[PDB]
Amino acid sequence: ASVYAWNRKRISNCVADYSVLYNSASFSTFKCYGVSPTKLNDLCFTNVYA
Amino acid sequence: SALGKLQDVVNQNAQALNTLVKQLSSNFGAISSVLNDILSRLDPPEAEV
Repeated sequence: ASVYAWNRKRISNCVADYSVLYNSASFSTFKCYGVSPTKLNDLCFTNVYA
Repeated sequence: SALGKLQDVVNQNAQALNTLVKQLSSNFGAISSVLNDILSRLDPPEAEV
């Protein structure tokens, strides 16, 4: 979607492997703010939104 | 209220201990007041701060 109508998807009731996001070189920018990128596989979350 | 002088000292010491215990719940401007949360969430360059 366009940026004025940006699409928000809820992520819930799943086990998430974020290690395929860090180790992928396809992303030009992979920048996390409140959390380390390599600790995402070690934590549990709710209210995940894309 | 006959024994108020001893109870005043006991209440002051217990209140000082309760304040010192309560001060661990404050983050003092950090993202969290729990050290394990910071050490499990962040890389050492920003976890150091």
